[PDB]
Amino acid sequence: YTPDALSASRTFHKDTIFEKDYQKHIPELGSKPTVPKDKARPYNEFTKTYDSTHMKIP
Amino acid sequence: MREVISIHVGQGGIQVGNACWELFCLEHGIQPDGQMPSDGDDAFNTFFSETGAGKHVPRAVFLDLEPTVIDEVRTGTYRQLFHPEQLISGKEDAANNFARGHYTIGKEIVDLCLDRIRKLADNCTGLQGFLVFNSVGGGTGSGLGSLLLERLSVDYGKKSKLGFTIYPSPQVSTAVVEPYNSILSTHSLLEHTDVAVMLDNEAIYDICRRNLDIERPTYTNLNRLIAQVISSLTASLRFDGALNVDITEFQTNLVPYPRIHFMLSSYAPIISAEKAYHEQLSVAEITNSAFEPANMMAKCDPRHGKYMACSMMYRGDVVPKDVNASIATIKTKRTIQFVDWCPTGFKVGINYQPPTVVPGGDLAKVMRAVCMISNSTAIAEVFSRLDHKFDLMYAKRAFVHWYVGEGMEEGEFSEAREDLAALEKDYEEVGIET
Amino acid sequence: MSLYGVGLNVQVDRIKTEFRLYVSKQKGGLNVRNLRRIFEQLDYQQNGQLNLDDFKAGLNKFGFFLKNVDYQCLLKYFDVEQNGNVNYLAFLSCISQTLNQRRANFVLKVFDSIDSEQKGAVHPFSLAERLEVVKNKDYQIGSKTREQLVGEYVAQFHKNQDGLITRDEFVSYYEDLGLGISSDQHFIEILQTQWGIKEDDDLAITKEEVKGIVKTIRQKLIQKTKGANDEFLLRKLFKEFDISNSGFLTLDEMNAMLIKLEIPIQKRYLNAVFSQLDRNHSGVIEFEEFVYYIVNDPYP
Amino acid sequence: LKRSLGGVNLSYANEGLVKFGYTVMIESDFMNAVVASNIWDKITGTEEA
Amino acid sequence: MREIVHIQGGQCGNQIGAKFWEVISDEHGIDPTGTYHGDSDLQLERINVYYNEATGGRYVPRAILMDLEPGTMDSVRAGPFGQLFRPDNFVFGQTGAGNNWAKGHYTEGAELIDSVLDVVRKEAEGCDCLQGFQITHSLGGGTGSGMGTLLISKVREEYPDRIMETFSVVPSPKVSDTVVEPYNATLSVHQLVENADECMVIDNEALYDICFRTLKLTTPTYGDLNHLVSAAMSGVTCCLRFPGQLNSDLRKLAVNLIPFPRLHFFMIGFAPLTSRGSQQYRALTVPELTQQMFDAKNMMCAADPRHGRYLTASALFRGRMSTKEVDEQMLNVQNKNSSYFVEWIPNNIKSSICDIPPKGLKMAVTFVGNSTAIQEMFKRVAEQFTAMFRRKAFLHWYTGEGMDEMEFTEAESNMNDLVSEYQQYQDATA
Amino acid sequence: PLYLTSSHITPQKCAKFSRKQEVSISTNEGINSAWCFEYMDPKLRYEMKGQPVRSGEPVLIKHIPTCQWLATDNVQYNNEFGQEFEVFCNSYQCHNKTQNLIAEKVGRKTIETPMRNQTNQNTFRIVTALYP
Ligand SMILES: Nc1nc2c(ncn2[C@@H]2O[C@H](COP(=O)(O)OP(=O)(O)OP(=O)(O)O)[C@@H](O)[C@H]2O)c(=O)[nH]1
Ligand SMILES: Nc1nc2c(ncn2[C@@H]2O[C@H](COP(=O)(O)OP(=O)(O)O)[C@@H](O)[C@H]2O)c(=O)[nH]1
Ligand SMILES: [Mg+2]
Repeated sequence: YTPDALSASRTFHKDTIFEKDYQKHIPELGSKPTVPKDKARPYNEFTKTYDSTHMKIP
Repeated sequence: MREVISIHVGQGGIQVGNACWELFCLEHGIQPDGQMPSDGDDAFNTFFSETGAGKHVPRAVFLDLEPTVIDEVRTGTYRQLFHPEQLISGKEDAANNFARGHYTIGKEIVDLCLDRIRKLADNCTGLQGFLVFNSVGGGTGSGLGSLLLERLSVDYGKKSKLGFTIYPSPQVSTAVVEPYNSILSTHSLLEHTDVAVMLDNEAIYDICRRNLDIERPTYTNLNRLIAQVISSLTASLRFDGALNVDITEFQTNLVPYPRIHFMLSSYAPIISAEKAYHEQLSVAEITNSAFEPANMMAKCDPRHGKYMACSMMYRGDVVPKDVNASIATIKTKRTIQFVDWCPTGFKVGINYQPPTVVPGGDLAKVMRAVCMISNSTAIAEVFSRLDHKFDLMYAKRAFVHWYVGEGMEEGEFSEAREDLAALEKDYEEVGIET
Repeated sequence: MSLYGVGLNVQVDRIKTEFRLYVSKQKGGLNVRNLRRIFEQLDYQQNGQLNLDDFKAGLNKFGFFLKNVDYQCLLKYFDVEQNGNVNYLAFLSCISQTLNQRRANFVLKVFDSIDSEQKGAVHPFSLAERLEVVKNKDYQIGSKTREQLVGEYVAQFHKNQDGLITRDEFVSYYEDLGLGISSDQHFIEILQTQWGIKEDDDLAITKEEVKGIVKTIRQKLIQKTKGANDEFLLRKLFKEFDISNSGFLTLDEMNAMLIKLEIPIQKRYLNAVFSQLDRNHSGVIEFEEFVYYIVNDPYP
Repeated sequence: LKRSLGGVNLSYANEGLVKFGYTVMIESDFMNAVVASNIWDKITGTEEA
Repeated sequence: MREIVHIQGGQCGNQIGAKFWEVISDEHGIDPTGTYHGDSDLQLERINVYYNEATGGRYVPRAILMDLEPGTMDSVRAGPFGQLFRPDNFVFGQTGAGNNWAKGHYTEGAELIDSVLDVVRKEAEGCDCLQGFQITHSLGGGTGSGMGTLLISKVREEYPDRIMETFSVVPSPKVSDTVVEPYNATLSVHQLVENADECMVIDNEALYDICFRTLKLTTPTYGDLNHLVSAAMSGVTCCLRFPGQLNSDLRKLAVNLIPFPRLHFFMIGFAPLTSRGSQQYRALTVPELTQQMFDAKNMMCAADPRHGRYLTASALFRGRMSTKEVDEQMLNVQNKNSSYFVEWIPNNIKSSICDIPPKGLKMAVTFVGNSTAIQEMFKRVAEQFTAMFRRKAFLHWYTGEGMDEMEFTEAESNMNDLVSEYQQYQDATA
Repeated sequence: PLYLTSSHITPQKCAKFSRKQEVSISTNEGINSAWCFEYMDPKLRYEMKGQPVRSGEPVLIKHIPTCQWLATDNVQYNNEFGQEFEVFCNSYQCHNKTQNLIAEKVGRKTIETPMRNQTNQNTFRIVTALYP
C-alpha cells in the first residue's frame, strides 16, 4: 500500500502564509506608531503653573 | 507638570540611551524624524519639549570622549530627532582610566556639559529629577559620572538623582583593570547618589537564555530589556492608574537610612511571541516568577539576606484584590523573609497603560506586567567580591603607576577601601534583630 | 576677478547665483519670463544682439544692479560671436532650472486633471472656470460675458495656432515661475491651494532606513541554532517551496520567507529592498546571490 | 561541448578604430594564442567565479 | 582625529611597510593613483587616520622611509603602489651601515638624523591630534637597529606623553643570516627597553612554520610573510578606524595589557588561517576562532607559552557577532587553562569587538599576549652574546667609532635584570 | 552578465599553478572590473594618454585598483577543453634597478614617466573581424 502521495508527507511549513497562529499578532515592523487614546493622568488645572504670570508675584 | 532629565555617559550609557529613547518615541507615537502625524491630551512633556512647529526635542544629553558612537547616533536613523548641540563629544578616550576622565581630560568638557544642562533645565520648571546611565567599569564613563555627580550635588542640591549603573560581572568581564575605577566610582557616588540600581550583564544573559530561548543574544537585546524596565518605572508619570507614585516617593519607601541607597530590580513576564499564547499570564503567577531568584537582573541572591523595602509596579488590567491576594501569598511563603524592624514594607503602584511591543524586538504582546525594586542585605556579596579583587590587585601594586602618572595621588585607594569596608559593616549591622 | 582662464566661469557662476538669490528673495511679482518679454522692446530688429549699454539699462529696469567689473565679465562670457554685443537669448538660456522631479510630477498631474480628454492640449477658457471657482464660493456658474471677463486669469501662457494651451508651455511657465520659488514644500503648497487638489506620495524609502532593516534581518538569523548553521536553515525553506527547482526567488516568495522567519516587513519597504537587491530588473532574485549578500558581505 | 563550440560573428572594424560595443578577440602575443573562459570549472571561492 | 603616523627604516622595515600600505589601501578602497573608489561611506568617514588630503581629492600616506642606502627604497618605488608616498618622505645617505650598530648609531645616524627629525616634526605638528607612533624594523640589521632606535630615543624625548609601539623582527639562531647578530640585537634591546611603550616580537621561523604547516603552501615567498605581518599590524587598530560594539584604542590596550612599566614585550597571532583547498570543509565560528587563537602552534614567536604563564592577553574580533559566546568562551578557556595563567591577576583577558570584517572573510581574530615565556629568546641571545664576547670577536669594528666595552656590559646588565624580573613575576603567588 | 576582475594577492587565495594574482570571471560589478589600455613602448606610455586606441596594435592591459598588468606564461593547466595555459596579473619588469628617487631629487625625471622595461610576455593583441 503506497503511503498516498509524497505531498501527503508532513512538512515543517506549508503554503499557507500564516502557517502558525504564533505569528499573526506579532508587530509588523514599518507600521506607523499609534497615538494612545484617552488614557493618562488627569492634568488640566495645573496649567496655571506654566502660566508665565505665576512668578514675579509682587 | 513633570519633567525628568536623562543623562547618558559612556559607551554603555549611550547604547542604553538609544534603545530607551527609541522605546519612548514608539510609546508616544513620534516618528523618527520627530514629527507628529495628524491623528485625550499628550502629557509627553516628561520626555519631549515641543518647539512650536511640530518637532519634539528630547530632554536628554549624551556625553562621551570617544566620538565613534556619537557619530553613529548623528549618522543613523535618528539624525533629525536629537538636537545637534546637546550631543557632546570629546577628543580622546580615557582608555579605561578613572583618573584620566576625572582629573585631566574631563575638566574641559564638564563645563560645556553643565552649560547645556542648565540650558535644558531652565525650560523645565516642574522638573522631577535626574536619571543617569553609565558603565562603572569604563574609564571615561566612570570619571565623568563622578565629576557630574559632584558638580550637580552642589549646583542643584536637593534634586533627586537615580543612577542605573552597570557594574562589572563577578566571574566574567571585558577589561582586566575594572576593579580600580569600580571602587573609585562607588566611593564617589556613595554620598552623591540618592538611588542606585544594579545593571550587571550576565544575569540578563541568563534571563534571555532561559526565557527568550536565544542562544547568542547581543547587547541590543540587553538594551531593549533595560528600556522596557525604565519605561515600566516611568509610565506612572504619564499614564493614569489606580495608584500613582512619583520619583519623590522613592527615598521615603526605599531608603531607611541615607547610607543604604542601593536597590536591585526585577521584571516580569519575560515571554517570547512563540510563548505568549500557551500561557494564561495570571497576575499571581507573574508575581511568583518575579520573586524567583533566577529571575533577577543582578547576580545577587536575595535568599542570602534580609528584605528591607519592596516596591512593585503593575501595568495593564490588574485588580487590587488579586494584588492583595498575591501579596498575601508572598508573605505566606516561608522562603522569603523580611527584616525584623519592618512589619510592612510593600509599596504597590498600578497603571492602566499596557506595555508596547517593539518591532524588531523579541518580547511578546502582554496585558499585564510588573517591575520590581527591592532592598536586600545580600547585595554586600558583590562589594565583597570587588574588595577581594582589589586586595589581590593592590597587594603587589599592579597597574598603580597607570593611575599615579596622571595626577591622582596614591592615597585614594586606601580611603576608598576603608569606605567600602564601612559599607560592608553597615550592611551586616542593619541585619541583626533587636 | 583675475579672469585668466576658468576665472571667467567662476566669475559668471556667482552672477548666476546672485541673480537666482535676488529673484528668490523678491519671491513675488518678479518672474524670470518677464526678462524675455522685456528684451524684445530693446531688440528692435530681433537680431539677438544687444550692446552693453542697452543690456545694463534692461537689467536696471528689472532691478538687478551689478558692478562694472561684473558687466565686463558678462559681456566677455556671453559675447560668443565677439562683435561686442551680448546675446540675451544665450543669457536667458542659462540661469534656468530644469525643475525638480517632484515639482514635475505635481505639475503633470495638475495638467492631466484638467486634460481629461487626454488630447495633450487644453482650451484657455477651460482653465478659467477652475481658476475662479477655487477662489470664490458664490461665483455662480454662468456669467454674462464670462469668456473675455475671466480670460484675464489666463493668457499669461501662449497658445498654438489652433489656440489650445500646450502641456510643454504649461510646464515651462510653471518652471519659470518656480525660480523665485525655490521651495519644494511651499511651491507644492501654492500649486495645491491654487488648483484645489491634494495628493502626493507620502515619502520615498530612505537609505538609512534600508540599512536599519537589513541590519535587523541580518541579525535575526544569527540568534537561531548555531554559528556555522543558518545557511542550511535559509536553504531549507527554499527547498521547502521552490517547486520548479529553477533557482529563482520572487517578491511574494521573499515575503513568505520573511513571514516565516518572524519578519513582517511593509509591502513598500519590501519592494524597496527587493529593488535595491536586484539590478537585473527582472523581478527575480537568485537564491545564492541573496544568501551571499545577507550572510557574506563585509559592508553593512 | 555543443554549447561551448557554438558559432558567432565578430563585428567588423571601420578605419581600424575600436569603439564600445564591438565583439573582438583578445590574444596574447607571447603565446600567440587567444584567451577563452571555462564557465563549467568553478573556482575555489565563496563568490562564483 | 586621533591619527597615527608611520615611520619605517631598514630593508626589513621598508619591506614590511610596503605591503602594510598596500593592504590598508586595498581595505580602504584607494587606487595606486590615490583616488577613492570605495563602495560604502564607512570607508571614507575615518580615512584621515592614515591618509592626508591633497588637491584633486587624492590622499597620501603619512609614512617616513628612513635608511642609509637607497637600494631598497629605490627598488620599492618602482613597484605597484609606489606612487602613494610623496617624494619628500624618503631620507637616505651615501655610505651604508655595514650591519654595524656603532656606525648606524654614532657616526652616520647622528649626522643624517637631522633631516628625518625635521620631517617627522613637521608632519607631527601638521596632524590635528596625534595619537601615537608605530615603528617597524629589524634587530639583526645595522641601519635599522641603530638609527631607528636613536630616532625612538629622540622622539620619546620630544613627546613624552604619546604612545609608541614597535614591531621588531628579532632574528633566530636556528637559521640566521648575520654573524654580528647578537651584538647589535643586545644593544638595540637595551636601548629600546627604556623608551618603547609596546614591543611586538616577530620571528621568521614562526612565520615559516605557520605558512608551511597551516597554509600548506609549498613555495611561499617573503611577500606572504609580509602579508601576514601586515594583517597582524592592521588588526590591532581595526576598531580604532571602524565602528564596533566595543571600541578599544591603543592606549586602552596598553593600560589593560602592561601591569608593570618594564614588562612591555608581547607576542601576537592571527586567525583564522586555512589553505585554499580546505576552505569549503571548515565552518567559521567563534569556538573555532578561539581554539585557533590560543594554540601555541599558532604564535608568531619562537617562544613556547606552555613553558610559562600568560600574564595578560587581549582579543580583537572582527565581523558581526554577538558577545555572549565570546564571553563564555573566554571564561571557559580561562577555567580549563588556569595552570597556564598566572594566578594573582584573575580574568587577565581583554576583549573587543569591531563590526567590519577583513575583505574576503566574515570573521577574524587578532591576539596579543604578554607572557613570561618570552624570556627564552632573551636568554638565548645573551648566551650567544657572551659566547662571542669572551673572545672579543669582531669588537674592533665596534671600537673603531669610540664605543667601548662598557655599553656592552650594562646592556648585558639590563638583559639580565629583565630576565630576572620576568622570573619573579612568574613565580610570585598570593 | 559576467565580468573579468582581480583582487589583491593573498596567501589564502593564490593561483593554483602560477601562485600569483588571480584573474576571474565573476558576477561582481564593483570597481574590480576597471580595466585600462596602455600603449606598449616605454618612451610614449605617458603621452599616448588621451589618444584613440586602434585595433591590431600591441597593447598592455592594466587593472585600476591594483595597477597590475595582465599576462600569461607557459604554465600548464588541464580542463575539459584540451590542454591550456594560465592567465594572471603580474609585473614582468626587467630586474636591474634604477635610481628613480635620486633622479627625482636632482630633478631629471618625474614619476609618471616610466623607466623600467617590461618583457614581451605582457603584450596582448586585439583582433577584429577580417571582412564586414
Ligand atoms: N549593559 C551594557 N553594558 C555595556 C554596554 N556597552 C558597554 N558596556 C559595559 O562597559 C564596559 C566597558 O566600558 P565601555 O562602555 O565600553 O566604555 P566607557 O564606559 O565609555 O569607558 P572607556 O572604555 O574608557 O571609553 C564593558 O565591560 C561593558 O560591560 C551596553 O551597551 N550595555
Ligand atoms: N619577514 C621578512 N623578513 C625580512 C624581509 N627582508 C629582510 N628580512 C629580515 O631582515 C633581516 C636582515 O636585516 P637587515 O636588512 O640587515 O636590516 P637593516 O640593516 O636595517 O636593513 C633578515 O634576518 C631577514 O630575516 C622580508 O621581506 N620579510
Ligand atoms: Mg567608551
